[PDB]
Amino acid sequence: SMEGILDFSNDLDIALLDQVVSTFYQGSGVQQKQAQEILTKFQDNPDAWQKADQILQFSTNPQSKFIALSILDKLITRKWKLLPNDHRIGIRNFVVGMIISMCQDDEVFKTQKNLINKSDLTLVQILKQEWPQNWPEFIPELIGSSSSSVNVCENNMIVLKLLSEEVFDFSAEQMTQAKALHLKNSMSKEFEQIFKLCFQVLEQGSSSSLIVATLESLLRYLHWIPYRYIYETNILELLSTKFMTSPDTRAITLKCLTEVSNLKIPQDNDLIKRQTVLFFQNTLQQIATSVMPVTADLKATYANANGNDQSFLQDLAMFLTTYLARNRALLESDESLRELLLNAHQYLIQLSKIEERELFKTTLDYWHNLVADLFYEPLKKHIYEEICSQLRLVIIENMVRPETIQLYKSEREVLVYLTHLNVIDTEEIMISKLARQIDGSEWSWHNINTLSWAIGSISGTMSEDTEKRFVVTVIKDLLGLCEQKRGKDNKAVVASDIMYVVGQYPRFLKAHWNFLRTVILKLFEFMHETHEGVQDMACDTFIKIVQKCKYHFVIQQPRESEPFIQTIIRDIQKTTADLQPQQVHTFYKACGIIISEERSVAERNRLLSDLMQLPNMAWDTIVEQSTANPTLLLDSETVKIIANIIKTNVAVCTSMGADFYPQLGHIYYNMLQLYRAVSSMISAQVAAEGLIATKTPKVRGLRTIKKEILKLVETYISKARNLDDVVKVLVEPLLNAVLEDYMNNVPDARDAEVLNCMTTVVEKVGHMIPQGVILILQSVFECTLDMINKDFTEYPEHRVEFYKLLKVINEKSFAAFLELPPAAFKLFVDAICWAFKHNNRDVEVNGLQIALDLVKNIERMGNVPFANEFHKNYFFIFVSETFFVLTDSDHKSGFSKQALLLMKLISLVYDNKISVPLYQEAEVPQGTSNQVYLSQYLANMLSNAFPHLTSEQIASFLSALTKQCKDLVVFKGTLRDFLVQIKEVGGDPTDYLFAE
Amino acid sequence: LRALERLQID
Amino acid sequence: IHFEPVTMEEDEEVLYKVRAKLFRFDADAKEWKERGTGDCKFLKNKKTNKVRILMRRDKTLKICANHIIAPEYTLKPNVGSDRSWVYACTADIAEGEAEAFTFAIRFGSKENADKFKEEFEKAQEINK
Amino acid sequence: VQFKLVLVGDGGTGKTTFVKRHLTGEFEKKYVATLGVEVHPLVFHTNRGPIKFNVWDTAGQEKFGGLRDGYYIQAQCAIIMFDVTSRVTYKNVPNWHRDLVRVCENIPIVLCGNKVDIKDRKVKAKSIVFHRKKNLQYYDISAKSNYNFEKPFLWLARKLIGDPNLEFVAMPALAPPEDPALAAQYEHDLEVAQTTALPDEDDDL
Ligand SMILES: Nc1nc2c(ncn2[C@@H]2O[C@H](COP(=O)(O)OP(=O)(O)NP(=O)(O)O)[C@@H](O)[C@H]2O)c(=O)[nH]1
Ligand SMILES: [Mg+2]
Repeated sequence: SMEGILDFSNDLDIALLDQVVSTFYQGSGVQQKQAQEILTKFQDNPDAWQKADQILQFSTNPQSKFIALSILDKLITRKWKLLPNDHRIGIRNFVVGMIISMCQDDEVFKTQKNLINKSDLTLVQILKQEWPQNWPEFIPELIGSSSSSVNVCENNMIVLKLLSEEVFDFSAEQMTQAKALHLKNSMSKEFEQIFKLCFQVLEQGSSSSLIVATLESLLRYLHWIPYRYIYETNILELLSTKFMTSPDTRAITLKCLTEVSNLKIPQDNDLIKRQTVLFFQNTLQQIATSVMPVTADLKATYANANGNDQSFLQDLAMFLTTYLARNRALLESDESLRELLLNAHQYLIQLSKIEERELFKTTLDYWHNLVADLFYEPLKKHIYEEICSQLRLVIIENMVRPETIQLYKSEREVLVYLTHLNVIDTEEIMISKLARQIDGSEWSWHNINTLSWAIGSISGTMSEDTEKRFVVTVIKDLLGLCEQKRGKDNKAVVASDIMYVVGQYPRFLKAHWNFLRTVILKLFEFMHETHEGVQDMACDTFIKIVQKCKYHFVIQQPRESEPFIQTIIRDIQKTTADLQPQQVHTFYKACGIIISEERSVAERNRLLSDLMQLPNMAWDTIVEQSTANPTLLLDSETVKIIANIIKTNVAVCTSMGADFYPQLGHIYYNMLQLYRAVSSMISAQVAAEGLIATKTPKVRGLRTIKKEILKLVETYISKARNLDDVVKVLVEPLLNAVLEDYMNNVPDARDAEVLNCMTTVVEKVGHMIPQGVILILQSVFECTLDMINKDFTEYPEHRVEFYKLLKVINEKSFAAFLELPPAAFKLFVDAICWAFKHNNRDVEVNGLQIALDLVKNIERMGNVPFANEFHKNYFFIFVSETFFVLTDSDHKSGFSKQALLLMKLISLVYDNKISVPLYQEAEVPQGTSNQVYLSQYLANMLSNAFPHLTSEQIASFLSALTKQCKDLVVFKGTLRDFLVQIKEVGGDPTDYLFAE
Repeated sequence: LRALERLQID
Repeated sequence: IHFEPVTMEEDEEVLYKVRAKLFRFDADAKEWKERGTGDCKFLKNKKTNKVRILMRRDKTLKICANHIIAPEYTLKPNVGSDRSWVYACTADIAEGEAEAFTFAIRFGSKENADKFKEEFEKAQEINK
Repeated sequence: VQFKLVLVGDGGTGKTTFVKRHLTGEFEKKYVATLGVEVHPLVFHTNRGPIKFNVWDTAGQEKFGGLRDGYYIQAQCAIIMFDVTSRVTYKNVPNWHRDLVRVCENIPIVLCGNKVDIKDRKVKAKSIVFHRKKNLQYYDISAKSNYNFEKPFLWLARKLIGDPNLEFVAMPALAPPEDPALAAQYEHDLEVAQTTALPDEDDDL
């Protein structure tokens, strides 16, 4: 029944409209849904705009008049210039009239602000089309009609605000470069008249609604107007006094003054300097007397959230930080300005205590600006001693967990600066906070952690003798604090914090060996503590200390008979007996860091052998009984044992890289045999159970083995220094073990890690194995492409790794693509373009890079038959496929790299780098230049793809584009101009001369 | 800080 | 001188508590759908000794499972998991009217999953 | 006691998946573009009583935009969504905000960067500053991991009710209730359920 408005042969029944609209806005459930589909189909009728005047006149429903204006908006912005000039004048007239009649009925003006704002914006769309060339009197007549009515003057302020926004704030994406400049110039020409009106209203007006809308528009003007309108009038005085007193105007005025603090200002006129000081002085004065004194508890006020207090305190933070970052030097040398300077910073101290993460980040960035300046600028830091002293306490008390990573690093930076500025104050604050943990007055899990992080963050700022006294005092107090408590939970927290601080002071650990030893031995004791988190803490602290202090584990210390690494390896089974496998691997990885500090080859390899003794024996056993009867590999326990052995090798190899080679050779050949046996079992299970077998624990366990073997090989090869051995010992067994298995498994059983592993092989040694790269392509290219070329969705990992592999092959061993049969080289081209069309950034970016790199490979071949055949076969495929993703609105994330590729393609022809004609002997006169043919191909291509463009538009665009194919920034502007023009009818072809 | 050796969680 | 100065499960007992993720089977899409992640609690009513499963989502605390551990129910493994149980439920009231579901519940480890089957079968007897 | 919430942002940012998580607890992996708008009531239990959100989940893809800014009429709160793995979605935040506050001049608004569960994050924390001058609340969220997934509604509940101490609380859990002609019917549905593997078997839960 509701579907009747969709019949346009009959008149539009307004009453049926208002019922559909109401059922959508106030209705619910199925009725609401139905009305929605109707309203969308109605609004999307390309004729609905004709019935807009009916609705605006004879509807009583503001939602329906709003939809009417949306239908008009679509028409003005997309099809305006196609209309008979009659309709254009008509539409304009009954939008102007509808607005006047709404402003005159004080009742409608009061209650229909949403419909009035929509009408204003619709008017502003017309201005973007018609003004000032076809409407030169708009501004004068607007200024004239303002004095005849407060409601009309107020609404004119809203029209100008939206106009300023559309011209200066939001034009970059929505208009051509030429059209934007024209409107900016036009507004600039008549601004003197607009400012006059705006300043009179402000100085005389008493209607707060009129005032607020004038200040709202002023906020927009300050983005672009010249400073003289601000500094050569009284308006700073008004903003910083009169309008800071009223809470109505206060929020908008403050945002205006924030922008004023950013105006382009000559930094050498003394009077302007005094004006910048003065309006800051006034503003702080109004806040102290009308809002709150500098002593007020802003933390409590923000938490109470009365009225707009939270927004106001945010805006004050933004004002103070913006102004002071730019102008605080103005206040630092005059003694009469010292109180103002420090009161402004004291407000910031109070703002910095508010519990509000994002606001804290805003003030924290300012503090960084300040303490960095006090660290370098002569004679400044004494000014701020008392501000900085308070800041130390604020930052220490609001320290966040390290490893919210970004906020901790910012807090650490500010606190390190503040420690350099006064070490003594920092040390005293931290010890004092520590006593109130011991004396229980501020003791809490949160509070003791916060303080340990703060103590840990300043490592490196004290002298080593002060640090030594400081660290000692901190640990001593902490130890006593742990004893003081009972119950695992409490004692767990303090003991962790103790280890955190220790881990942060490696300079101290390096100089106190006996202490370092005791630390480590305690971490070991904690690797048997089953309390939740202790063991993870012990292991993370152990490796963290090792990364920093490794040299002290590898030399023989005085009073020790052996390097301590040997003592760790001897007891490693005991030490790790109660750890979970992840934690064991971290432990072995930490040991590998130490072992790589030993530069004597024989001793390094012996340490390596001893460290791997347990996994190597479990390995030998398993290889012995695994080969006996391949039944075991069905034993989930043996599969878990195998994967954990491999993971241990990955961990140690991650630490040792090139040094890991001897251990790799101990397992390499049997590990690849194991890869094959596991492969057969996976295949055998998928045959006996179907594809669902890949989801079962047993098969997932077997695939884990294969994946960790590939990760191990990848990890070693990406770090190897001896590439002769990589090529002549590692690569051939590896390719024989993995390539055929991948090609001949069903898609759901192929591991994408095989692709990632091959990408690394090509990366590091691709140049040395051209036959191996060919073998790789043969085995993975076509069968992987067929997995991923049916949709953009399936096999997401294979997709990504596929194009990482093609990318590296195209860089390092481009010969492999030359050897492809012509049929398969054509699939390679198809595959590149396929990548263009992904929204998945991982895929899309590599697809554009491969295309770019391929063109360069082809270019470097010179005038030879393969290059000539490539341009004949694929040049225009690349030009048109690139143009497609450039213009279809669904690949905006790749604009830049689409542009680059397009610019390279076009430049080849305008530099005569293509030796054969790109056309058929037939289709063009003999002797035609590729330049001429390219311009014809593109004109025809765009004419059929964008039939609503004129021949002249297309020709001016292509002339500009080809002319600018050496200037990427300009080329890109011309492309963006084109993307605007295809969205509408009637685009000015002269826009494309903007660069010229 | 040889009192570290007696650090216990209990 | 005297100065004048200025849920609905409280009647139950928690037998078992474990963290888990709960799925419901959409047969019309042959697709498992998540229903909630949180603490799964076996709650014993003191005034009847009947044991139910009550499970709430983290943060929002909305109920994603509320039903008796009926003695007829049977915990079945799922093909792709060694740490989950599948079983049909004829009357769950997490989202209004008692409704029937094929549930799946997964845990952090096979250990927690087996122990859950332990407690789940213990509770089944309690309900008789 | 219900409030209209409009949810806007670029296509693919996770708006519909985020709402769905709150409605049913499910995580939908497929991207099925919203067409125009979908309206869903969402109720939360607080210590001040239940609060009902009427969520207007709008479409971010332009060719599916439907009524566009007409969906915002009489909204009382809003969420702007972007994708921290896609810079373009954050570059478009000011455009959605513009189109929103022209219709809705003073409403609480939350800015959410979705998909922080993905390792290769492209919109870095320090680059996200648009909310400051616009007085928007900001949250990193993940509809996949549920990181901060409740924060946008908790903050809005507090603003809309005017109680900064409003908390979510546990809905009361009634006692749950207690034929052979369907034993073979549930056996069919159970055999299928067992042989359909559970998703995301590598997640901690
Ligand atoms: N990794 C990850 N993926 C997510 C997350 N949230 C949503 N997605 C996924 O992103 C894609 C888009 O989800 P969707 O809800 O449809 O986004 P949308 O904003 O509603 N799009 P539209 O505006 O067209 O309706 C889906 O594939 C979804 O699974 C997230 O938090 N993390
Ligand atoms: Mg959607």
